[PDB]
Parts: sequence; C-alpha cells; structure tokens
Amino acid sequence: FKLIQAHEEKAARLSPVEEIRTVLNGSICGMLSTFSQKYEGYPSGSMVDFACDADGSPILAVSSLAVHTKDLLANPKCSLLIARDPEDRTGLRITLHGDAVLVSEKDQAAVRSAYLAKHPKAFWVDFGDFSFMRIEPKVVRYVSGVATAFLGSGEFSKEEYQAAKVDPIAQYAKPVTSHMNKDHEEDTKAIVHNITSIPVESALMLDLDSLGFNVKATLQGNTFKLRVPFPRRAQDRKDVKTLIVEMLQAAK
Amino acid sequence: LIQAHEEKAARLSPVEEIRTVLNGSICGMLSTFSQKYEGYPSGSMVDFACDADGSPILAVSSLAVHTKDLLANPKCSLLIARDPEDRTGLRITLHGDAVLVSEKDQAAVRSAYLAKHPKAFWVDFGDFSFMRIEPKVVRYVSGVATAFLGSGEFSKEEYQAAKVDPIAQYAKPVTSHMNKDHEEDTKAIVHNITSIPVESALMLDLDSLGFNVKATLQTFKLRVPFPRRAQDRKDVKTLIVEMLQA
Repeated sequence: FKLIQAHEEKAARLSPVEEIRTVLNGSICGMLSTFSQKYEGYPSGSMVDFACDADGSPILAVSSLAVHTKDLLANPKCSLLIARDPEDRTGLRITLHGDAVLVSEKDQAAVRSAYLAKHPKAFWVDFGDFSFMRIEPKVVRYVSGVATAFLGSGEFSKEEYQAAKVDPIAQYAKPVTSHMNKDHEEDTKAIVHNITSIPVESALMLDLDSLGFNVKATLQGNTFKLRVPFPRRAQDRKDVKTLIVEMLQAAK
Repeated sequence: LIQAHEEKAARLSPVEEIRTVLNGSICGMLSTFSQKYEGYPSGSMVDFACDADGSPILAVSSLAVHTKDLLANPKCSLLIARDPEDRTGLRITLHGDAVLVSEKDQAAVRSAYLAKHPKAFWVDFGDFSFMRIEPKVVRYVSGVATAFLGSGEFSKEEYQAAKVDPIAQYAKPVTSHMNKDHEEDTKAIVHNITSIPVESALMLDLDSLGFNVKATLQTFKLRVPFPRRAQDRKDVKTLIVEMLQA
C-alpha cells in the first residue's frame, strides 16, 4: 500500500525522455490520426504499421489506395498513438505529433531497411502502390497510470526527443522475459520479494532496459506493477543474465 | 474455394454488422483536434458505451487532454477494432460531434454506460462528465491485407435505423464452451459445410445467422451460417448440435 509507493519513487529507471524514446523505437504499430480529406472538419483514425528511423521518426509504408494516405497528402499534420501494453489501461501511452513527409530517393535505402527490420515479411513495400513516408516530429507527449496513484504526464520537443538515445538493452526484452516468465518465474518472485519486501504470488516480467525491469505482480486480489532495478547498469545480453543470477543468489 | 463459400454464406447486412460490432465494443481510439498543438490532430484511448441509438457515450475527466480537445472542438472520430490484434479484422471509424449530455438525459446515459463498464464508480465524481458522440458518418474497412478487402460508409440515419443483432450478446459464453471443450465439433461442422479439410477451427464471434471461425489448412476466416436464424441462447445450442449431427 505505502511500501509500493515508496519503492517506485526511488527505484532506478530511465529518464522520462529516454523511456519514451526507447518505447517508441520498440513499437511497430499504432493509431494514426489525420484530418479527414473526405469528411471536412473531422479527424480520422486508422491502424498503421511503422518503424522509427535512427532519429526516432516514424516511417510509414502507405498504399496510394488507403484513406489515410489521401488524408496525409491533403494535410500532412498528423499524430501517432502508441500503447506500450495495448491491453493495460494503466500503461504508458505516447502521442507523437508531426508532419508526414515523402521520403526522398537518396533516403529510400536506409528507410526501407529500418522498416523491414521491424516488419521483416513486409515485401509489399517494393510495390508501386506503396510509398515510404516519415512523420517528422513536432512534439512528443505521454501519459502513464491513468486510473492509478502513479499518474504521470509530460511532453518533449523535437530536439529533446531526437537527442535521447534508445536504451541498448531494451532490444533483448523479448528473449529475457520469455525465458524468465516461462521457466523461472519462481526466481522473479524471490528477487522482487527480496528488493521490495512484498511476498508476491506471481511476478511477470513486462519489459527490460539497462537499469532493470518492471514486473506485473499480484498480492491478494490487487494487481500492480513494480520496478526491479539492477544493482548496476547492464552492459550486454549476457550481462543481463549475470545480473539476474546475482540478484537471485542474493536472495536464494 | 474459400472465396466461393464466403461470397454465398449468410451473414448480417453490412449496416447491421457494423451496428452490432459497435454496440458490442467498449473501448476504442479517439481522434480529436489538439487544443494545445494548433493545426495537429491527436489520439487517445477511451472507454465508451453505445446508447440505444448507437451513439458512443464517453465519461471524460475534466483533467484529461482529450476532454480539453473535445470542449474546444467537438468534431472527433472513434476507431473500433473488432479483434484489435487481427490486422485483417473489421475496423470501424465513427465520425461525429461530442456533445455534453443534458441533465434530463443523465440517468439513461449513466445506465447505458455502466451496463458496459459496471465498476466505473468514478462516473459520479465531480471531475467527470458524460459526453455523447452524435454520429455524422460511420465508415468501416475489412480484410485490409487480404483478398477479401471490403469497405463502405453509412449515414447517421442508416446507422441509427439498423438493429443490433439480439444473439451477438451470447458470443462470449458460446465461443468459450466451444473453443475450450468442443473444437473437434467446430472442425467437423466447418469441414461439413465448406468442404474444406480444416485442421483447426477457432470460433470468433456470433450472431443470429451463424458464426465466424479462424481456421488453418496447411490461416483464414470462414463464415459458418446456421440452417436458420437462431431465436435465443438455447436455440444457438440447438442449432450447433443439429449441425454437428449432419
């Protein structure tokens, strides 16, 4: 109740801009808002795949037959809504506002590879109906914990957002969280219990970065999220395993 | 072979399908004009509940960004994904005007909202108000990266006149009993009706004319129509057993 609030406020985590920079870079799909070309005066929403380029600018592969493509050609001002955990309503949600710009011929090759890195089977991007567009950010806004005590919000300029680096350990979140959630969830419960002093019934690893990881934990009927910081910054894929064993050894 | 079965299988009309799916949805993506960032649109996740006419009811906090957006410009849109993770699924965008609910309509609107969000106790707090998106146009797209790409739009009058299918409300219990315990029965029915030797058949939704399934042979969706319209919950069980016997 009060121990959770005191632990979360002190636990090491990425800075706000690095968290938003990292979550966006790891995201591959979101909700595009445009000005409706056909229904004048109304906005319009659609689902789009995307991939951030090296600067964090979303790359879209848009079909000339899509409604949202016609919207963007008539008015390039748009927004992109990202949900870290789409089903979690208390999760982090990011809105990137910017201007959709056709990618130049010089930039085609770098843009195409950045997009296929996130959508490896998207070989329609070479078809004539499809073009790459880049949403050049104007402002990046986020909200977190809507119906919770740890409600936070903020915004970043284009310059602040682009200067932040993507955390180099977050890319390993999927393999690490799988091996732990499938085979070694007892270890996660002990580590969380050792650090937070909460005897959690279950501890599910949500994400991962160089400073630690977050877990979905359950105690009685309440479900809540806990930050589990590493004793030091993780340096690589293997170092993440080393630190988990060290935190387990410090408990087990 | 799939295309010939899908084009002939009985299903709800387009406007009744969209009316039914929207009425069954309780969360979506709201697009607004950004009050703070002049010239830009904005997106947010919102809970909602359709009223009896199909108009989405929102319970908005005075502290939320999208509330300030809607108060500055009521013109908005609501994006609903029947199966949000299925990229070929049906997606509906309702465009309309967000209107404060009047004092006379508060009670009916509150009950419509709590029917879909029974634990939303905060709707009574002072920070919260009910808004209704009065529809201007309802647009849909389906099978966006498939051979069966379809689209269309409905006026406010066409959308409001359509009825919500009275059997779709039973989709969750029926699909649970079948997908967990009787997927062999579902596979037999699908193979019997479509003449497709399906390896697995996962029941997706339900209406009075049949149900849709996710099937795999050597992944695609198949419509499984009932031999006649189902009249109630028990009749759905009667018809499924009847189709299994065949």
